[PDB]
Amino acid sequence: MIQRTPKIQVYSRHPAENGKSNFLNCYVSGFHPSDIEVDLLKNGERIEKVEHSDLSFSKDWSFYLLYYTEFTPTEKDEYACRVNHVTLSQPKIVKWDRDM
Amino acid sequence: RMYSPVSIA
Amino acid sequence: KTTQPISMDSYEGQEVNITCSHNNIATNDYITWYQQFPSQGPRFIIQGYKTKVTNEVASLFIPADRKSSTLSLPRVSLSDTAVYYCLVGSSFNQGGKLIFGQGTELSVKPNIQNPDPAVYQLRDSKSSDKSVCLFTDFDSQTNVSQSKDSDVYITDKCVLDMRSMDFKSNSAVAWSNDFACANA
Amino acid sequence: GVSQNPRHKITKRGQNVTFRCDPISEHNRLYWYRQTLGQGPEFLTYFQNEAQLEKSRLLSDRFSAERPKGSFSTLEIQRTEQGDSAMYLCASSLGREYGYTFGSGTRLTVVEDLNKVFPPEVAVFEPSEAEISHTQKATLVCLATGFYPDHVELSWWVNGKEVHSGVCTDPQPLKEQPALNDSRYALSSRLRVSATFWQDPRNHFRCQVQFYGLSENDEWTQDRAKPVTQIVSAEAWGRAD
Amino acid sequence: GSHSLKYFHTSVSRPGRGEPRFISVGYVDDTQFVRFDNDAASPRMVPRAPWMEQEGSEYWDRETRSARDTAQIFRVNLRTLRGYYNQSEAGSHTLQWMHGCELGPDGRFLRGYEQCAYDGKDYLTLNEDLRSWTAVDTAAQISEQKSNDASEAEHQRAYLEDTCVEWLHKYLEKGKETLLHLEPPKTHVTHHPISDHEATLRCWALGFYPAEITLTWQQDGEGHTQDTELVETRPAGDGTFQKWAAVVVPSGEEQRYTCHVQHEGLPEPVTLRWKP
Repeated sequence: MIQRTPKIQVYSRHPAENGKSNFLNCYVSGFHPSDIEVDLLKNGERIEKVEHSDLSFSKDWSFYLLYYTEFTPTEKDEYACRVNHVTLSQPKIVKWDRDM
Repeated sequence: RMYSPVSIA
Repeated sequence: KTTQPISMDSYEGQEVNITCSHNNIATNDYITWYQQFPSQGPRFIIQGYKTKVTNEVASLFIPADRKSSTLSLPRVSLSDTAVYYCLVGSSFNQGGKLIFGQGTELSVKPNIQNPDPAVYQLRDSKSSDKSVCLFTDFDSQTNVSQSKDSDVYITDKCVLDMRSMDFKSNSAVAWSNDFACANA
Repeated sequence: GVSQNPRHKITKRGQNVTFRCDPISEHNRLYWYRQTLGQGPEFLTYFQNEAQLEKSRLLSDRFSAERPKGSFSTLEIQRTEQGDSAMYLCASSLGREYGYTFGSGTRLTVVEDLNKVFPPEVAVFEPSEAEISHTQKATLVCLATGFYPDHVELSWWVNGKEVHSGVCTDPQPLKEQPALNDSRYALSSRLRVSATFWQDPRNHFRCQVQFYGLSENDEWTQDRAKPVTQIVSAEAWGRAD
Repeated sequence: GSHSLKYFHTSVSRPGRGEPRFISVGYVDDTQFVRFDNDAASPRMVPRAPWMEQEGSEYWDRETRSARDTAQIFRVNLRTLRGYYNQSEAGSHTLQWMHGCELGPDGRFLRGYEQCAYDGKDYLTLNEDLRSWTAVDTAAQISEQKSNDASEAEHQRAYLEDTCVEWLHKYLEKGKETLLHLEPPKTHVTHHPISDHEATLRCWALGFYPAEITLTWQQDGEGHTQDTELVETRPAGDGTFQKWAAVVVPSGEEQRYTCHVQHEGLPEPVTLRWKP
């Protein structure tokens, strides 16, 4: 059986201007099998109203979802994406970086 | 418009 | 839309070939064929688009134009006596809902080895008054006639098969409930 | 796979009926067709699980279909007419196309009144000793005298075991009075065997005619014997005459 | 110019937690437009684009039919294979099924394909001719021989070369406002100093459709040029995409680096350089 480890990309919809409504995307790709846990964090705490796209997949049979949520970025407010999958030894957090 | 299988594995 | 011959004869071994009509066959239509044995409901035998397909049961030829399509049975046995339907649709728009023709009644009369056409008479074992006539061992070409008056009853022909020994007899039965045991 | 009950039904024209169909276990599509004599099946309605999808235009609103549990299906014909008399076929498939299997059917006859329904009488007519010499063979005939309607199964029973070699029943039967719409029918069968087999005195030959007719359910206020379902039969031992 | 109508089905078994999970998604080009999920107690094909919102009731009925048919077949195909590969009913397994047609820039039929994958590996794959298969396995070979009859009769052929193409043309016309609007990238270069000796130059493309794009960094003169980190194209979440390309360059040398962007929505391809 194939277990491919996920590829995570955290980013915002639009260029992060402090104090303006934006959207926080987490994009897990390249993973197998389909069962995957993905929470979005504010200051290490879990965000509750987190939507996701419909499970699709790629040419190579790798799954991909987009976990998204409206957020208002601030100078001093940490954001990041937590992903666990049979293929990870522990929940892997990736910090948001407005320059990536 | 999607395709339903006319065969099974 | 699907028109074919209404009925068809054949001899046992004589390879059978029913052909069907559907000028207005859609670009996207499938020639599919069903075989209904007497008493049981119909069952699938073959499907084609354009390539010649072959199976245990039969073959199927489809000419270039696509207007026609010919079902082909080999070494046709008694077994193979059935109604044969020709369908043209796509499961895709239809749903798998089938549209059936009137079909084609196939009959498989036997190659009577040594014809001996007698007309024997049987006494009933319990009530030895009443008696029936048995016209038996005729040549499969023979044209068994319906009746004259009301009170003289004549059955169609009937092939019986003595599997151990071989011999397949044709036989019909006649009776009156004044009546001779000939002239039938 | 595709089973149907009852396999035969009679009803007084005006009464209702409710056949059933059990499709192959996984098949999610179930279809109802309707075959009159020497025709081909007309589609009535099909299902996907419990969902009754399409449903033929011409189909009268006396006819209704049900697949409550998405398994077994019942067809119900209210206030029946002559025309309704047909073989009601059921089919199943795994989605469109794959596994498209039919049932043997439910044969329905609808009658103007139950007094038209008659069981058959059956006699066995022993072999011509004219034949025994000429052919070394011996043709037993069996004769279901006169019955209504054509809901009978004729079986041959040599030494208490059913036999198929040497047998031939009529393709289907004839009308004692072919004018009279609802004539009682008569049916013949043969059973050819070797001379010496018939002449063996310890061989037993039984012609058996199962007749589907009426049940406890059917009320019956005419003098004569109530023409219910039964196996009226007829025997004949081996002799050397 | 290049257009595709693809469809992606995922069946996933759930040992002793109810019957197997099934999901369809359909894409025109890079825009998902439909979805089925049997985990509704009345499962239906639903729209996932605004231009599918005013469709007939028969359209959705006919697609819900196709869908629940596929869920039920694949519910089987999971038991079938579990058998072929002699695996217990404890192991949860995956069937994935993919079928679509591709048109070229010049509008003509490029290729179609129908593809089966069990536990993340190819199983039954339809070939170029749309008539034969390449089964990966002794077990698959069984399922090949069971699928040959249908594809002889050009079941897959006629769907891909004709039906798929016909409906691809329909959907493009239905939603042309968005599907055939070439929204080009908003492109800016950002500067991130690493040390006194270096800085990262990052070239952004933002809010473009379709998702096809080329970000290439170039440097004037003969000197060395460190690998680009090219992040993989990613959705904004509003149906537009994002990509960036980043170079580590020596400090001062920064004005010699120029970033090129090709995309249909751009008349001629653009060059940027970090503007201090």
